Amino acid sequence: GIFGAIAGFIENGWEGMVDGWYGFRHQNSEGRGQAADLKSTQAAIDQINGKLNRLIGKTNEKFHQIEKEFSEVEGRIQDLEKYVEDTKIDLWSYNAELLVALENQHTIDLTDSEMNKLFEKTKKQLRENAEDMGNGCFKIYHKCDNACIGSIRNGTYDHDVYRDEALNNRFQI
Amino acid sequence: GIFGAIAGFIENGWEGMVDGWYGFRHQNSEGRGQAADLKSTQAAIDQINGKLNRLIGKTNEKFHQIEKEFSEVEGRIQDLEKYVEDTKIDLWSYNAELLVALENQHTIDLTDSEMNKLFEKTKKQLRENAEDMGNGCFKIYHKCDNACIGSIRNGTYDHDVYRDEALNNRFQI
Amino acid sequence: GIFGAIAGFIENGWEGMVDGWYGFRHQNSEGRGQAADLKSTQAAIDQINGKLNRLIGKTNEKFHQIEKEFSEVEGRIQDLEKYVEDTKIDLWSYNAELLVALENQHTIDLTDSEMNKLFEKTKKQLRENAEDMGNGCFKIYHKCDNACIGSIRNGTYDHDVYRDEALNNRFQI
Amino acid sequence: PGATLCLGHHAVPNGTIVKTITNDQIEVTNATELVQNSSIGEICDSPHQILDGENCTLIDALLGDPQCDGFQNKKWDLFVERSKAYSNCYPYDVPDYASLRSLVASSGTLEFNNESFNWTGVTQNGTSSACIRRSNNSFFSRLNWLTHLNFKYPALNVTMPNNEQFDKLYIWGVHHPGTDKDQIFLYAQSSGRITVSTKRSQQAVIPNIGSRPRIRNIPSRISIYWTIVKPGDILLINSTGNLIAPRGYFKIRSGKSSIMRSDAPIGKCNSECITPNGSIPNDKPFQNVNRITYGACPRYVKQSTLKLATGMRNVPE
Amino acid sequence: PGATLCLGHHAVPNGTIVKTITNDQIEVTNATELVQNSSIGEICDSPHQILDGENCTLIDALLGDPQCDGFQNKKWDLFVERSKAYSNCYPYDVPDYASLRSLVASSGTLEFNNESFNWTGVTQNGTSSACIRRSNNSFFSRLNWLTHLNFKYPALNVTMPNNEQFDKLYIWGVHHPGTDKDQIFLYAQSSGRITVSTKRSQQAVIPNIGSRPRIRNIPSRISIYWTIVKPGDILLINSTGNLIAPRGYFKIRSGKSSIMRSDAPIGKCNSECITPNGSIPNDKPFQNVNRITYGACPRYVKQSTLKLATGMRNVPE
Amino acid sequence: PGATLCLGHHAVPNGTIVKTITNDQIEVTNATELVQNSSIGEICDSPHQILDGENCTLIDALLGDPQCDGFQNKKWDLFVERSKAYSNCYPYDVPDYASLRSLVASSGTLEFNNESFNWTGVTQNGTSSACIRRSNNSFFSRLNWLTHLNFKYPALNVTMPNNEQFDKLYIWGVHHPGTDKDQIFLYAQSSGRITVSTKRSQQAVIPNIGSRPRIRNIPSRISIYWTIVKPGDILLINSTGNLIAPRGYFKIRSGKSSIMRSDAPIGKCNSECITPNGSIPNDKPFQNVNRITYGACPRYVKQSTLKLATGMRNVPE
Ligand SMILES: *[C@@H]1O[C@H](CO)[C@@H](O[C@@H]2O[C@H](CO)[C@@H](O[C@@H]3O[C@H](CO)[C@@H](O)[C@H](O)[C@@H]3O)[C@H](O)[C@H]2NC(C)=O)[C@H](O)[C@H]1NC(C)=O
Ligand SMILES: *[C@@H]1O[C@H](CO)[C@@H](O[C@@H]2O[C@H](CO)[C@@H](O[C@@H]3O[C@H](CO)[C@@H](O)[C@H](O)[C@@H]3O)[C@H](O)[C@H]2NC(C)=O)[C@H](O)[C@H]1NC(C)=O
Ligand SMILES: *[C@@H]1O[C@H](CO)[C@@H](O[C@@H]2O[C@H](CO)[C@@H](O[C@@H]3O[C@H](CO)[C@@H](O)[C@H](O)[C@@H]3O)[C@H](O)[C@H]2NC(C)=O)[C@H](O)[C@H]1NC(C)=O
Ligand SMILES: *[C@@H]1O[C@H](CO)[C@@H](O[C@@H]2O[C@H](CO)[C@@H](O)[C@H](O)[C@H]2NC(C)=O)[C@H](O)[C@H]1NC(C)=O
Ligand SMILES: *[C@@H]1O[C@H](CO)[C@@H](O[C@@H]2O[C@H](CO)[C@@H](O)[C@H](O)[C@H]2NC(C)=O)[C@H](O)[C@H]1NC(C)=O
Ligand SMILES: *[C@@H]1O[C@H](CO)[C@@H](O[C@@H]2O[C@H](CO)[C@@H](O)[C@H](O)[C@H]2NC(C)=O)[C@H](O)[C@H]1NC(C)=O
Ligand SMILES: *[C@@H]1O[C@H](CO)[C@@H](O)[C@H](O)[C@H]1NC(C)=O
Ligand SMILES: *[C@@H]1O[C@H](CO)[C@@H](O)[C@H](O)[C@H]1NC(C)=O
Ligand SMILES: *[C@@H]1O[C@H](CO)[C@@H](O)[C@H](O)[C@H]1NC(C)=O
Ligand SMILES: *[C@@H]1O[C@H](CO)[C@@H](O)[C@H](O)[C@H]1NC(C)=O
Ligand SMILES: *[C@@H]1O[C@H](CO)[C@@H](O)[C@H](O)[C@H]1NC(C)=O
Ligand SMILES: *[C@@H]1O[C@H](CO)[C@@H](O)[C@H](O)[C@H]1NC(C)=O
Ligand SMILES: *[C@@H]1O[C@H](CO)[C@@H](O)[C@H](O)[C@H]1NC(C)=O
Ligand SMILES: *[C@@H]1O[C@H](CO)[C@@H](O)[C@H](O)[C@H]1NC(C)=O
Ligand SMILES: *[C@@H]1O[C@H](CO)[C@@H](O)[C@H](O)[C@H]1NC(C)=O
Ligand SMILES: *[C@@H]1O[C@H](CO)[C@@H](O)[C@H](O)[C@H]1NC(C)=O
Ligand SMILES: *[C@@H]1O[C@H](CO)[C@@H](O)[C@H](O)[C@H]1NC(C)=O
Ligand SMILES: *[C@@H]1O[C@H](CO)[C@@H](O)[C@H](O)[C@H]1NC(C)=O
Repeated sequence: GIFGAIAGFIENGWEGMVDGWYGFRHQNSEGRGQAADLKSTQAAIDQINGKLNRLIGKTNEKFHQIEKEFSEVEGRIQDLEKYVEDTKIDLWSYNAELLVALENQHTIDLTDSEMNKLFEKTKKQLRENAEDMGNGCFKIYHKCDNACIGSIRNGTYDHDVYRDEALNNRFQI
Repeated sequence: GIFGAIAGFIENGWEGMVDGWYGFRHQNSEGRGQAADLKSTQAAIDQINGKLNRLIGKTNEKFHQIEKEFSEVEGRIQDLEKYVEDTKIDLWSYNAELLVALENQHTIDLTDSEMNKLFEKTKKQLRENAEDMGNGCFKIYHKCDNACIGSIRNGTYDHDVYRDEALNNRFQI
Repeated sequence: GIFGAIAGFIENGWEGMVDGWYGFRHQNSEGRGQAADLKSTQAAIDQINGKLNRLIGKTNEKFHQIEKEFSEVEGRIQDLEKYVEDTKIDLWSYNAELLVALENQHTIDLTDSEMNKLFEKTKKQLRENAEDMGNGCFKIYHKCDNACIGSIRNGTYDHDVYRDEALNNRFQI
Repeated sequence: PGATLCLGHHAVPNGTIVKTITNDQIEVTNATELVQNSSIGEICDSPHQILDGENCTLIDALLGDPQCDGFQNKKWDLFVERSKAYSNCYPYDVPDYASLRSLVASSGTLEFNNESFNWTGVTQNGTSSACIRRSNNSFFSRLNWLTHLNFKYPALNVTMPNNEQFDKLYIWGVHHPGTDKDQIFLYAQSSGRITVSTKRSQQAVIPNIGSRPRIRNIPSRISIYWTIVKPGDILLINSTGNLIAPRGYFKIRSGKSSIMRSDAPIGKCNSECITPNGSIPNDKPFQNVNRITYGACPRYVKQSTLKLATGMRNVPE
Repeated sequence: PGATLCLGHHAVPNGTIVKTITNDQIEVTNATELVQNSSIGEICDSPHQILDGENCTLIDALLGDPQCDGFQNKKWDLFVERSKAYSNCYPYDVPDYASLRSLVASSGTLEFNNESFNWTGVTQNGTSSACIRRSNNSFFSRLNWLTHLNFKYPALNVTMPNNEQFDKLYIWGVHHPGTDKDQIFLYAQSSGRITVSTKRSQQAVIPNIGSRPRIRNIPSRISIYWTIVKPGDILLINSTGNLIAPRGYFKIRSGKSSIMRSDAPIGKCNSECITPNGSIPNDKPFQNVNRITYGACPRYVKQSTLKLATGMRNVPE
Repeated sequence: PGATLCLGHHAVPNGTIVKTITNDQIEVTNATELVQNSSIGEICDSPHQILDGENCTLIDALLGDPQCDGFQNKKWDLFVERSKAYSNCYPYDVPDYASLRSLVASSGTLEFNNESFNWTGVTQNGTSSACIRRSNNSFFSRLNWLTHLNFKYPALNVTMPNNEQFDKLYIWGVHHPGTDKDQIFLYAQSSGRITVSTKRSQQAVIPNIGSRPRIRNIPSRISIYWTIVKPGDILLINSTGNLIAPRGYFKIRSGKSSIMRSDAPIGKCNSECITPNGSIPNDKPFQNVNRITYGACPRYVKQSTLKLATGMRNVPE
């Protein structure tokens, strides 16, 4: 939420992208296609797995404790045993509630962040050859076939190769 | 703070904007004016109300507990009753202190975020027709009367209509 | 991490920058050089010192409490004294663990933020006279001697002075 | 020509300072207080059932001190004990007083059922000038002071089965006369002895003859004991003197009842959260009014104020 | 012509609702449950050493109620007491029963070492029809009922030094006969008295003759006491009647042992975390199965569910 | 031509690994330790008032064991009890020893005021070879061993009003002789009895004659009791033998005092936080030195180290 990509300038997600969490859809003279981006996907997954590693399979051993159920009325000492336990449980229940709310806000934000980083990286790569359409899409102002699109996805696109063509198209009248 | 708009590249707030939290000021050939942006304002308010919903009107019922004031010296059991209560109060006081510090940092950041999102949205909308002056303002390189400014605020501005005019003005010598 | 500058689009840090946390390296017709940016450095330091002020030198006084070691087996009351203390220690150990994990994530993010803010500020300052090379560097499309570079660092660069020269170089064929 | 379009945010002339993770004083446009710091100074009589002890402690209302006769069989969610309270019957003590007070407080009722114990052989209904009811010598309403009959006190062996489906709470006592002369005058023998048993318990008490510092001119004492009897179990009382006999049992319940020490007046008003200082609003999550509370209450903390930002950073012109 | 390149993220048709700091219901692509809410309903016999008390409470196994003879000298990590348990020996009580139960539970062993006390002058091995072992009148296995010998009960003054390098736990008792007739018949004198001392302690008990409500037709009682003797210290027993003598000592250890009340069957399975409802998986950090636990367990909380997002916000087409 | 301007951040060749929400090992440029893990091994004598018990426990200094005479009337913030401590007076026990120790520790003073009790009829100042002071038979300094006078011990009925504006703490005891011969020799009658009462309390004790395992050749014992007397109240002592009489009262205060068991030497230094291991610096918020602390101390946690990042992520060349 905090970067404003997911549920933001990206109108919605793609249910048909089943091999990654972030990716690219293109249209060019050869067709229209989709490819997952592995690095952004892995970055988000690794961070979420980091949270899980802290929370799952990490329990604490306790042995003999105090009694917590009572068959006879006793007064002062039993009042204290009950109060100690009730106090403990409320503090742990608070910790658990807060942990989940904080972690979840952060998970939504970090996943939004990874979407934003990939968008920004792509934008810089394209230099003067494309314009940001405001919805996560770039209009690319030159012929850009499948190999060309692939070079952008693979981070090997050479903006200089297309710059003359793109500037001519962009700054036309 | 973390996005760097509020108390950042936006020099200061506007005390004269009383009908929203974020908005637009313009100058054009017809005058100078101000309009609140409702969507960004509501987004910030809704998130803060979300925090309030978690904190306000949500108290826990407790009934018979332990005694917490004592008229006679007793030793061991009373030491334990006092220590249990002191321990509880310090843990709750810690939770309360941390909650406020964390929430407040986050509220400052989310409000900064909403300012930044509205700025970014506007920037993209203007495409090649305006330049970022670095202080939250755009220099718009074409005649842009009240209806024109209104179209930008309302998200219906058609950059193509003005592009020839703007490029001629921008890339002049 | 969340802005994607440090350990992100900035490939690595500079061990040779020993007079600040953020800064500028340039190359021009007079040589190549480095200068720390004081304001961004101070902003990061001040925030970290804010955390330290909350944590260091702020301990709580406690006096007579309960016993916590025992030389004889006693049963019920001693079980309760031990359980109260064990409960307390686990809750404080949890608070300490969480505090460090949360603060550290946030410290990494705020320092990433300050790097990003300085990059964005510089980018806006340069207007149409430079292009973002995607790795934290700007290609500046005009002669920019030491005084010129210094004006950018000092926030006094006048983009209008160089604009004709830069546009001619940028939009060449 | 062209135009300029500037993005911005509001500010106020009257911002509020809050604390954050990185700064102890940062001004925001608005905030709200999370610590309730005041009471209206009265304990609202709604929505919890309040019982004002007035001059009577719960234990005095239990035993049946004459000035507490109005309390018979009453119930409460919160029994309020006043600092002005005082006893005006036969002087007594209760070993583990705090526990009897607590269990009765938590049970939340003074409902009492009389039972017909067989006290053949002794004189019942002993009275004292230290315990006046309606201008006459009297005694605790719920207790039966047994004395010799015709200068004999035969060994009592009295039984009372619990054939109910609920538990019974029995309150009884042992009299410690101030002199041997008194012991003989009351019980017709030099040494009394009391054993109260069930199938799962036994309480044996030896009277202690001797002077204590006089209370309202009385050097003797009564020590109060209690016994809970489950369904299917049986109360057995064995005494050869000095027994202060129960007249029946109290019902013992479970639920949300308690007791609080406070001198705040009871008001005709409605408030969920009670403290000894008075009722407090419960909208805020925390409070620094009192660590003692009853009902749906904010949690007690040490801070006098905690301000939650409800607006952005305030950056005035 | 040219091309379009759009950046995007996945979505699912079946998102899950989670809570955050700013919204109580936001849909994400996936989440995982952090509260364990179920048990398989059996207490797995591994990896902790389980001892099923069956018909015997720990105290009955300690004293040596005949039906608990199978428990002699056994050890446990977790002793499991069943609600069906019952005593079938001489009726007894234990002042501070909860403490004796706890210290024995925590010690985790019933290892018993016999010792040769010098009971010259009295008759040993008293038996009762209220405590049948192998169809004959018997008694607690670990206790020695002493009675008169030739109508005399000489004052006992018996010593037992701890010359070991470990502590000794002694269990002993006082008999309260139901009548004077019984007192005389057993102990040949009207009043018994018991003092058990060490260098650092003394426990003096006066027998209380009198009828209690009959248990399995028995109006008398035995009260059970315990004494710990350190190395270099000495057990001293002084009695003139009514002593229920120890036959030796229990070893007392320290470690991870405990006791739990549960009616869940023991299963042949392996689970680290035990609750009275049965063993529970311990992968999740929290659980709402029971506040009573033993082993490496999730922490008990009040919530029935807490969903941790494991995916981004879900924004369907 | 033109120019290049690159933005960047520093790095160090010696980064430190910290934990975060999403990664258990990430390197930053600098960090600081939040867990204090060491002590200098001495308890600094400043700024709290330290009283080193040396050979004396607090209770021995209270009663007035001869080797503890130097402690008379002293005050402390922290009384330090040494493991080497030992008693060298008449052997005694204190029922609820831990409570007497605690209340005296918390009061923080041994200030004692003598009072002139009326012991007409008996012999005062009884001494013992088990309690040597200045090479002569003596007794606890604060206690008065009463014995027969001319082979009579008349029933004592002695009063002492508290007409002060502060509470009085009385320490007294009961002597348990080892034989009937001793009982008669000391008290001139077979059975003693002690009742100590106020308006709001009564403590009745029956002496127990009999041998205990000898301590420093002594088979008898004294049991120590205490009584607090409020202003307007009165101490009443009734005895027919075996009374170990108080000589006056201790003042009882409230404040920040305590007691700690430690063998760490006292040093001439200044440190706010004390643990049994020695004083520890209190700059860090947490510590793993000891769960036992006194003063302004870091909070005890289980972790041995918690590193707080004080720099950005370290990304070396
Ligand atoms: C043991 O000593 C106590 C303390 O002296 C004796 O108690 C005192 O007994 C006297 C004489 O009966 C009481 O005097 C009365 O005082 C009241 C009220 O002030 C007055 O109205 C009467 O006219 C009478 O003078 C006195 O109150 C009482 N003092 C206390 C503290 O209780 C006690 O009698 C002695 N025990 C024996 C068995 O002798
Ligand atoms: C004091 O009172 C109690 C209560 O009445 C007396 O105990 C009762 O004694 C009778 C007569 O021995 C017992 O009767 C027996 O009952 C059993 C089982 O129901 C039956 O099998 C025998 O044939 C016999 O009838 C009765 O159980 C018993 N009641 C209780 C509650 O224990 C007690 O004897 C009296 N004490 C003295 C010293 O007289
Ligand atoms: C009941 O039994 C105990 C234990 O046997 C008796 O106590 C013992 O009494 C003897 C004889 O007086 C003590 O002997 C003395 O030992 C000391 C130190 O070792 C020595 O210096 C003397 O010369 C003398 O021999 C022995 O210490 C003592 N043992 C214990 C454990 O206290 C006790 O006397 C018996 N009670 C009665 C009333 O007979
Ligand atoms: C509670 O006890 C006080 C004190 O005895 C009672 O106040 C007395 O009331 C009578 C009748 O009005 C006056 O004559 C006395 O002067 C009062 N005594 C004092 C010392 O103030 C009060 O009535 C009792 N309250 C109830 C409701 O029983
Ligand atoms: C635990 O006690 C119960 C109750 O006495 C025992 O169950 C009895 O078993 C015998 C033999 O099969 C039956 O004849 C009885 O009918 C049962 N009694 C009842 C009331 O069910 C059981 O055997 C005991 N368990 C162990 C292992 O000793
Ligand atoms: C504390 O007690 C010990 C043990 O009695 C005392 O140490 C003795 O000191 C004397 C005099 O120097 C020596 O002759 C003994 O050999 C010591 N005994 C032992 C066993 O070491 C010590 O003096 C006492 N401390 C104080 C200050 O009273
Ligand atoms: C600021 O002042 C106005 C006018 O009195 C007031 O209504 C408003 O609540 C104030 N803001 C706060 C909450 O500080
Ligand atoms: C300040 O915030 C609180 C809580 O959101 C709100 O009730 C109040 O109206 C606010 N004041 C203003 C002037 O917005
Ligand atoms: C005892 O007093 C009560 C209460 O006034 C009365 O009802 C009862 O008749 C009296 N019993 C006897 C035997 O005097
Ligand atoms: C409530 O009463 C307590 C106890 O007397 C006192 O400490 C506190 O100041 C009171 N608080 C308020 C807000 O009246
Ligand atoms: C969504 O549905 C699929 C198909 O049944 C299932 O495999 C997947 O786990 C579901 N996602 C979740 C975890 O809700
Ligand atoms: C949902 O998340 C959990 C934890 O990461 C994982 O085990 C499970 O496979 C996830 N489901 C899907 C469909 O990704
Ligand atoms: C007492 O009974 C035990 C257990 O059967 C037996 O071993 C021992 O010989 C008996 N002792 C005497 C003196 O009868
Ligand atoms: C476990 O048993 C407790 C106590 O009887 C009961 O409250 C709870 O419902 C049970 N929980 C489960 C998951 O079976
Ligand atoms: C890194 O090394 C230098 C030189 O020894 C040292 O001064 C500095 O403190 C080190 N950084 C840290 C704190 O690890
Ligand atoms: C590491 O951080 C701490 C706390 O800010 C500081 O005292 C120390 O000087 C730092 N070291 C360096 C080399 O910056
Ligand atoms: C008792 O001993 C004390 C302390 O030495 C002394 O002052 C006092 O005179 C003695 N009293 C009597 C009556 O012997
Ligand atoms: C302090 O003493 C305790 C208790 O003996 C011991 O466990 C611990 O190791 C000591 N800690 C330090 C840092 O000396």
